[PDB]
Amino acid sequence: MKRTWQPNRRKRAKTHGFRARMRTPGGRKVLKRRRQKGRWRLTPAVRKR
Amino acid sequence: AVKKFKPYTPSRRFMTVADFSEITKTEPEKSLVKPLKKTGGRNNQGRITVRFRGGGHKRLYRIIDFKRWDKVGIPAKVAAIEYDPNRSARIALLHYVDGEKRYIIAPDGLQVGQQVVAGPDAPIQVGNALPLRFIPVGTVVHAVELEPKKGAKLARAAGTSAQIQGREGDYVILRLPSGELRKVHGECYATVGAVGNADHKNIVLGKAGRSRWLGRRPHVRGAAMNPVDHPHGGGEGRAPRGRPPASPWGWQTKGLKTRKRRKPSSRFIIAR
Amino acid sequence: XGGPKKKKK
RNA sequence: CGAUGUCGGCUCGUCGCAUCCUGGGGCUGAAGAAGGUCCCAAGGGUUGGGCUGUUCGCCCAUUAAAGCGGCACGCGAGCUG
RNA sequence: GAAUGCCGGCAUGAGUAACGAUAAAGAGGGUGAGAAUCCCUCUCGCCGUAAGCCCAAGGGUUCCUACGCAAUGGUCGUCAGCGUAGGGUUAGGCGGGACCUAAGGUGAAGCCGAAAGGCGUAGCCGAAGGGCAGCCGGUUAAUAUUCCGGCCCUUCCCGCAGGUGCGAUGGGGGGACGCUCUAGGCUAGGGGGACCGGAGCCAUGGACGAGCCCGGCCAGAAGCGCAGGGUGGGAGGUAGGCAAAUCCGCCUCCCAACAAGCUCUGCGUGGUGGGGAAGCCCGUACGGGUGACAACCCCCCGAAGCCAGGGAGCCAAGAAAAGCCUCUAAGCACAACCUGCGGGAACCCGUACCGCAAACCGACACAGGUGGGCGGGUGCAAGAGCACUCAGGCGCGCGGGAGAACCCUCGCCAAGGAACUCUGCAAGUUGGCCCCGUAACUUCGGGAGAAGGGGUGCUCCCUGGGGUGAUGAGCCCCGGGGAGCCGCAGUGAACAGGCUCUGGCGACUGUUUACCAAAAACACAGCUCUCUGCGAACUCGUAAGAGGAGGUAUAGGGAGCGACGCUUGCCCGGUGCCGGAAGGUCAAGGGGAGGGGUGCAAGCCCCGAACCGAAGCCCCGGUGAACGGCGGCCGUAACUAUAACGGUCCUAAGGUAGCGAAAUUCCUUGUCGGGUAAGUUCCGACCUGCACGAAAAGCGUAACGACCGGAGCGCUGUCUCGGCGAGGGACCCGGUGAAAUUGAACUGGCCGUGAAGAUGCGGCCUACCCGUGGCAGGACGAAAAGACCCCGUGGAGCUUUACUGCAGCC
RNA sequence: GAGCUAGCCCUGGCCAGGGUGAAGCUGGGGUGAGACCCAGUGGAGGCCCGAACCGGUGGGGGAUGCAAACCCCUCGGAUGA
RNA sequence: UGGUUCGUGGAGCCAUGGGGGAAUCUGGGCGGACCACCGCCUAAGGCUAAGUACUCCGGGUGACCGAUAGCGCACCAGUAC
RNA sequence: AAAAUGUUCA
RNA sequence: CGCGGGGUGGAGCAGCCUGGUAGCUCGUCGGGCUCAUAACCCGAAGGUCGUCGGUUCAAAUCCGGCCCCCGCAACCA
RNA sequence: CCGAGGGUAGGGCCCGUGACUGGGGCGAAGUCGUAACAAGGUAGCUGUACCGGAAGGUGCGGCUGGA
Ligand SMILES: NC[C@@H]1O[C@H](O[C@H]2[C@@H](O)[C@H](O[C@@H]3[C@@H](O)[C@H](N)C[C@H](N)[C@H]3O[C@H]3O[C@H](CO)[C@@H](O)[C@H](O)[C@H]3N)O[C@@H]2CO)[C@H](N)[C@@H](O)[C@@H]1O
Ligand SMILES: [Mg+2]
Ligand SMILES: [Mg+2]
Ligand SMILES: [Mg+2]
Ligand SMILES: [Mg+2]
Ligand SMILES: [Mg+2]
Ligand SMILES: [Mg+2]
Ligand SMILES: [Mg+2]
Ligand SMILES: [Mg+2]
Ligand SMILES: [Mg+2]
Ligand SMILES: [Mg+2]
Ligand SMILES: [Mg+2]
Ligand SMILES: [Mg+2]
Ligand SMILES: [Mg+2]
Ligand SMILES: [Mg+2]
Ligand SMILES: [Mg+2]
Ligand SMILES: [Mg+2]
Ligand SMILES: [Mg+2]
Ligand SMILES: [Mg+2]
Ligand SMILES: [Mg+2]
Ligand SMILES: [Mg+2]
Ligand SMILES: [Mg+2]
Ligand SMILES: [Mg+2]
Ligand SMILES: [Mg+2]
Ligand SMILES: [Mg+2]
Ligand SMILES: [Mg+2]
Ligand SMILES: [Mg+2]
Ligand SMILES: [Mg+2]
Ligand SMILES: [Mg+2]
Ligand SMILES: [Mg+2]
Ligand SMILES: [Mg+2]
Ligand SMILES: [Mg+2]
Ligand SMILES: [Mg+2]
Ligand SMILES: [Mg+2]
Ligand SMILES: [Mg+2]
Ligand SMILES: [Mg+2]
Ligand SMILES: [Mg+2]
Ligand SMILES: [Mg+2]
Ligand SMILES: [Mg+2]
Ligand SMILES: [Mg+2]
Ligand SMILES: [Mg+2]
Ligand SMILES: [Mg+2]
Ligand SMILES: [Mg+2]
Ligand SMILES: [Mg+2]
Ligand SMILES: [Mg+2]
Ligand SMILES: [Mg+2]
Ligand SMILES: [Mg+2]
Ligand SMILES: [Mg+2]
Ligand SMILES: [Mg+2]
Ligand SMILES: [Mg+2]
Ligand SMILES: [Mg+2]
Ligand SMILES: [Mg+2]
Ligand SMILES: [Mg+2]
Ligand SMILES: [Mg+2]
Ligand SMILES: [Mg+2]
Ligand SMILES: [Mg+2]
Ligand SMILES: [Mg+2]
Ligand SMILES: [Mg+2]
Ligand SMILES: [Mg+2]
Ligand SMILES: [Mg+2]
Ligand SMILES: [Mg+2]
Ligand SMILES: [Mg+2]
Ligand SMILES: [Mg+2]
Ligand SMILES: [Mg+2]
Ligand SMILES: [Mg+2]
Ligand SMILES: [Mg+2]
Ligand SMILES: [Mg+2]
Ligand SMILES: [Mg+2]
Ligand SMILES: [Mg+2]
Ligand SMILES: [Mg+2]
Ligand SMILES: [Mg+2]
Ligand SMILES: [Mg+2]
Ligand SMILES: [Mg+2]
Ligand SMILES: [Mg+2]
Ligand SMILES: [Mg+2]
Ligand SMILES: [Mg+2]
Ligand SMILES: [Mg+2]
Ligand SMILES: [Mg+2]
Ligand SMILES: [Mg+2]
Ligand SMILES: [Mg+2]
Ligand SMILES: [Mg+2]
Ligand SMILES: [Mg+2]
Ligand SMILES: [Mg+2]
Ligand SMILES: [Mg+2]
Ligand SMILES: [Mg+2]
Ligand SMILES: [Mg+2]
Ligand SMILES: [Mg+2]
Ligand SMILES: [Mg+2]
Ligand SMILES: [Mg+2]
Ligand SMILES: [Mg+2]
Ligand SMILES: [Mg+2]
Ligand SMILES: [Mg+2]
Ligand SMILES: [Mg+2]
Ligand SMILES: [Mg+2]
Ligand SMILES: [Mg+2]
Ligand SMILES: [Mg+2]
Ligand SMILES: [Mg+2]
Ligand SMILES: [Mg+2]
Ligand SMILES: [Mg+2]
Ligand SMILES: [Mg+2]
Ligand SMILES: [Mg+2]
Ligand SMILES: [Mg+2]
Ligand SMILES: [Mg+2]
Ligand SMILES: [Mg+2]
Ligand SMILES: [Mg+2]
Ligand SMILES: [Mg+2]
Ligand SMILES: [Mg+2]
Ligand SMILES: [Mg+2]
Ligand SMILES: [Mg+2]
Ligand SMILES: [Mg+2]
Ligand SMILES: [Mg+2]
Ligand SMILES: [Mg+2]
Ligand SMILES: [Mg+2]
Ligand SMILES: [Mg+2]
Ligand SMILES: [Mg+2]
Ligand SMILES: [Mg+2]
Ligand SMILES: [Mg+2]
Ligand SMILES: [Mg+2]
Ligand SMILES: [Mg+2]
Ligand SMILES: [Mg+2]
Ligand SMILES: [Mg+2]
Ligand SMILES: [Mg+2]
Ligand SMILES: [Mg+2]
Ligand SMILES: [Mg+2]
Ligand SMILES: [Mg+2]
Ligand SMILES: [Mg+2]
Ligand SMILES: [Mg+2]
Ligand SMILES: [Mg+2]
Ligand SMILES: [Mg+2]
Ligand SMILES: [Mg+2]
Ligand SMILES: [Mg+2]
Repeated sequence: MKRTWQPNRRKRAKTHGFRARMRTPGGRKVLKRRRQKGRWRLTPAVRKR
Repeated sequence: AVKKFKPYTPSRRFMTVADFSEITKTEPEKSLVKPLKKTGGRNNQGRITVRFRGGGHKRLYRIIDFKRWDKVGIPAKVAAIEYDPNRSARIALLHYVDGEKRYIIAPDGLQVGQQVVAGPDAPIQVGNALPLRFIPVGTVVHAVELEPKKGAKLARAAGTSAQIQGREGDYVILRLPSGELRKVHGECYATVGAVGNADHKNIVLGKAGRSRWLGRRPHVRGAAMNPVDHPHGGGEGRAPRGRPPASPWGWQTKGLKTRKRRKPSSRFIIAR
Repeated sequence: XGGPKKKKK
């Protein structure tokens, strides 16, 4: 059947990107938490040009 | 007149379509004056706030003239009468000698080629606009302003009118389509005649689809729902209500008057 | 799995 | 009750006798034939349909007879539902 | 030593199930330490509106190549999509960006919000939509509309040459649009060819023949030619297009009304450029050479594609912005703009490869999912259907034997045809087209494919229409008539309704419980009630704000009923809602009679009665397509029987029409009648309606239905009642190799006993040790800390005249 | 967190081939004029058959499956909600 | 209404949203309703080290762990997944 | 303003 | 089985809970009006209060057990 | 070839019959009420509509077969 993962580079970027997270206090805290944690990747890596 | 069909299909046996014979050879509209992009959307910034809206034909807005006092004294020739997707009435395309082209909402009896004009001057004829005062008591009228210089707001639906009843210092009394008795300021413009396309009420949609074409989504009964959804939801195999009939939001829907009492508008109203 | 089936039979 | 799947049908059976038939017998208000009743006897047999989820039962056509129960109201790690 | 404990390790079932589509393999020769599995050749099978090509998304080195097999591959593995290394992605013209705007996002001004923040015209951002200039070949092992060859374009910038008042983010025009059906002419694509060109080929009985086989194009500026799209030209007046316009718009006179003329596309032709089969010869993992000086022509079918902004009809009435044309304003007219010609300048990112899949989404080389374009030929009426087959791509990454049960999938059957069964479930019958021929009923459309039938191949003869051709040959479409041939059989294979009668419910097409319910549930047009005068009611938000609606009583919100036909009765006492400037009650507040505490006192400070005090409640009316409700007991007619008729109690009033053993009927298989040999079902009736009933609508209704019930005909393996056969498994051999479960085991029957159902206790009986194929009675078998039930002063969802609050409203 | 799913918005795409034959046109007929009736044309429809496509009716298989919803036969719609 | 031990309590004081609304030393707040007396203070403007809290970081010590422990990580770990 | 009825055959 | 409501003149109903008093309508009977019947008018009769018990000074009335009658309930399996 | 006829399928007309149902006719002295004929005690009749145990009542218009 159709599963739940339907990859889209634009969606992933607009949805979970560094700039989206930065836009709101909710998201800014996510970066803070991930930084303090020592996460190698703050936001998902969306590729291609 | 109303177009009628033979039952060559079920739902074609009741279906019924407007007569478009008053639609003069001018079916597609007029750029310049209108159209605008019209912005379909069944809801506010976010959430739906009027249920069951959506779908249905794309539209172009015809930006019509609801304040006729710009062109006081300037007459215009009625050039055409065309279909307007965004109202029950039809619209008149008129050419002002000025050059300017406006649409007026098209009254019953309006003929193409006719002369029409607005102002204190203005022969009392079908199509003309006047401040309410100079209009003879008892004449039927439409596109009436509520307060002066604020635009036509009463009687624009197809086949509607108001009748002038009498006067009272600065106000003339109106009898509105609903039957209400209203004091409306003398200085309010209103155009003589009834609205026309009066056979609009006689049309039978005929099937579900037609409803959808006009963007009317299926309306579901409270009875059909559940207690979470509606006061009428549940219980077992059908149910008669079990309380005084209500809206989904709990207010009673048979009888409960809802106009606020202390409206300052009150001292200008005399009926139902 | 996670069910979600209701106890039928 | 940290689970013994609960009706009926199909399937496969087997067991008890307080026997429906067939075998043998006493009494009969047993002439004969055919019955009635009780004793002995289970080796074997005990149909096919209409109705109903039905068990049961009522019917149709037969038959030597159309037996009654137990086996987790036998049998769902066999089937049906 | 235990916690269905936690982490780890190793057992058990077990060499057991399985090895992922039943599209299929056989052989020869290589290579190698080692080949069913890798390379090659031959033979066979499968896909071919794909299982073949080209994109988009996504994936991110999987691409090519060299060297390799520990692991990954469900077996092998010399192979690989795997390992190591190296190589590979070339753009002014393709796409995206130095262009545009849509939803929406953001957002200066501004508005709002305890803070975080929320809204918000302008502007900006935002794209398979608008705009925009490359076509055809050739090369690499791997890239090419990118490199190369030919042919052809686009911008800027600087020049000369000449034209003109040039000139804005501003005005106007254009861009610019729906659905259905469509005309004319073309192209793509395809068929045929006695004509042109080709290596070859006479097999096995016959054929040297207009024989077989293969192929007969592509691109192409200017100029033509042919289709077709756009568009009136003047002169005056002008108050509108938010400044100004010569522009546009609106008037008024001329000439056109035509595509005549201007332009704009498409297609042919075109200077020239390129391609160029079968077969044979070679060495590939494949490509090359020759066939060639290759030929490169004539008909026919023909689009859903092009000319495109074509035409017609219809209602539901069908984006914007920029490029582009034009008008002018500030400025400036030694600027500037336009035309032509030259030289110069032309960036950034993407380009490999998979791409209906072993490279994407599903933990997997997963029988699933995944958007657009091309998708050839023949025949079957057509077609993207179906059968085979081009090109192209595959035989699905375990095999070899055997020929048991049993299972799956499939074929056939004597005689009977539903006796099977909850039910004809399943399976069969029927089946395409052409032509006869069709009932009740009906809203006049339908019911209709009703039903029931006949025709269907091939040969020859005669003959009627077109179409393309000139009025003809041919080539291509429809027909008609008549003789005849063969077979069991002519839509000879494949794709292709079983039918009818009669009830229930719902009008109908539709929608619904992704993952057990597709229905009589929801929806639906339509009917009615009610709210709402517009800063509408209603809804979301604290607010601002927004929807409603750029709508205005023929409108919008809420409720019920649910096409249509005939209809929808009585009760306003209770509850709700509506209407009542009276009266009763009523909170803060006003008012202070009067009383209290302190003070030597003026004073300061407490209470506090009359009375004045809203809504709400009470009270008075209204209102049922508002919440709802709509009786009991006796008596009576000249056979009995029954009761039109009477009495009486009670109610706010005492269910009318229509229907009725019903989706409602308990007693019940009510009682009659029908169908049947027989009928708890079914249909028609009676009415004693436990416990129908009129918008939670009543009774009907043509048509409609993957809905539910009854019956019949046809037809059958459903059954009597089974049998035989096919293949995929099962079984044997080689290879790889799990699982849930498991206190330990050396694990028999009976009759008992025991916590009441014993392999394990007692008595007796039986039984050498160990497997394999099977069957499921048992181990109270496995799997899930029973869903039922009860318990816990456990938890949630829902309800209301439970309590207490809050929003909202008054 | 709406890359699954529900709805709505903006912008694109898709729906082989067959049937049936409404209005309306044109001619004829009829009438004082009509209504209306016959053809012929026309091509309407939540119209019909049926691929793609969207579904999920019934049965069988599957049940440590190919698959945490699959497969086979059959079936609903397929110019419209 | 909040704060204080103070839950309206005899409820002060200290803050405050609403209404009314003074005074400048003979002026004003407080000592738990209120009044008197006796006393303490001088509101409606602001700044002010130290003593106190903490441990990302550096150092010392340990009747602290010794690779299922000790931080999640002694090992290229907030990694692989 | 109100007032019902009169068995069969002659 | 369980529950709670009721038996009162000939008929249909009050009367009970706060014990001492049985009443209403119709019917029946006698009398009138009418030619006659009904209607109508004036008079009158008629109730072991289902029974068995006792509670009391006194029971239709209050309390127990049966007897019929009416209605409600019988759920989860 | 046609063809008597037989078979299969589907319609039309007529006859008979059927639980039950509808009204009707008739049958000396059963029931309920008083509609009509006198002004029938509401003038009657009437077409139609609604309603009622029954005659009938009433709404609307009409008639003289009444004043
Ligand atoms: N035959 C006349 C028609 O039928 C009905 O008439 C029938 C009945 O109404 C009528 O019944 C009458 C009754 O009216 C009158 N008041 C009393 C009388 N005894 C009855 O009589 C009836 O029943 C008796 C039995 O008892 C029979 O013997 C007698 O023949 C019969 N007529 O008897 C008639 C039968 O013959 C209509 N009422 C009448 O208008 C109509 O025209
Ligand atoms: Mg525009
Ligand atoms: Mg919102
Ligand atoms: Mg937002
Ligand atoms: Mg609805
Ligand atoms: Mg529901
Ligand atoms: Mg609710
Ligand atoms: Mg119910
Ligand atoms: Mg309810
Ligand atoms: Mg238990
Ligand atoms: Mg257990
Ligand atoms: Mg015996
Ligand atoms: Mg004997
Ligand atoms: Mg039968
Ligand atoms: Mg049966
Ligand atoms: Mg039993
Ligand atoms: Mg037995
Ligand atoms: Mg038992
Ligand atoms: Mg049992
Ligand atoms: Mg089972
Ligand atoms: Mg078991
Ligand atoms: Mg069941
Ligand atoms: Mg222990
Ligand atoms: Mg376990
Ligand atoms: Mg373990
Ligand atoms: Mg085993
Ligand atoms: Mg085995
Ligand atoms: Mg095996
Ligand atoms: Mg395989
Ligand atoms: Mg080797
Ligand atoms: Mg094939
Ligand atoms: Mg790699
Ligand atoms: Mg490779
Ligand atoms: Mg291997
Ligand atoms: Mg594998
Ligand atoms: Mg190699
Ligand atoms: Mg590699
Ligand atoms: Mg481009
Ligand atoms: Mg740059
Ligand atoms: Mg932009
Ligand atoms: Mg915008
Ligand atoms: Mg914003
Ligand atoms: Mg941009
Ligand atoms: Mg574009
Ligand atoms: Mg200029
Ligand atoms: Mg513009
Ligand atoms: Mg030869
Ligand atoms: Mg060319
Ligand atoms: Mg101007
Ligand atoms: Mg060549
Ligand atoms: Mg057009
Ligand atoms: Mg712009
Ligand atoms: Mg411009
Ligand atoms: Mg490339
Ligand atoms: Mg490529
Ligand atoms: Mg390639
Ligand atoms: Mg594709
Ligand atoms: Mg594979
Ligand atoms: Mg796959
Ligand atoms: Mg697809
Ligand atoms: Mg094709
Ligand atoms: Mg065909
Ligand atoms: Mg096919
Ligand atoms: Mg047979
Ligand atoms: Mg046979
Ligand atoms: Mg038969
Ligand atoms: Mg049977
Ligand atoms: Mg049977
Ligand atoms: Mg049946
Ligand atoms: Mg079937
Ligand atoms: Mg049926
Ligand atoms: Mg039916
Ligand atoms: Mg339906
Ligand atoms: Mg349907
Ligand atoms: Mg479901
Ligand atoms: Mg289903
Ligand atoms: Mg369905
Ligand atoms: Mg608004
Ligand atoms: Mg709006
Ligand atoms: Mg409404
Ligand atoms: Mg309903
Ligand atoms: Mg309904
Ligand atoms: Mg209904
Ligand atoms: Mg009332
Ligand atoms: Mg009421
Ligand atoms: Mg009321
Ligand atoms: Mg009120
Ligand atoms: Mg009041
Ligand atoms: Mg009603
Ligand atoms: Mg009945
Ligand atoms: Mg019932
Ligand atoms: Mg019967
Ligand atoms: Mg019978
Ligand atoms: Mg009902
Ligand atoms: Mg109702
Ligand atoms: Mg069989
Ligand atoms: Mg086999
Ligand atoms: Mg093996
Ligand atoms: Mg042993
Ligand atoms: Mg035992
Ligand atoms: Mg022992
Ligand atoms: Mg023992
Ligand atoms: Mg067993
Ligand atoms: Mg168990
Ligand atoms: Mg438990
Ligand atoms: Mg408790
Ligand atoms: Mg708790
Ligand atoms: Mg026609
Ligand atoms: Mg059509
Ligand atoms: Mg359709
Ligand atoms: Mg179809
Ligand atoms: Mg669905
Ligand atoms: Mg406090
Ligand atoms: Mg104070
Ligand atoms: Mg103090
Ligand atoms: Mg003190
Ligand atoms: Mg102090
Ligand atoms: Mg230690
Ligand atoms: Mg260690
Ligand atoms: Mg550790
Ligand atoms: Mg750790
Ligand atoms: Mg009488
Ligand atoms: Mg008489
Ligand atoms: Mg006589
Ligand atoms: Mg239960
Ligand atoms: Mg008959
Ligand atoms: Mg009379
Ligand atoms: Mg009279
Ligand atoms: Mg009368
Ligand atoms: Mg009358
Ligand atoms: Mg009446």
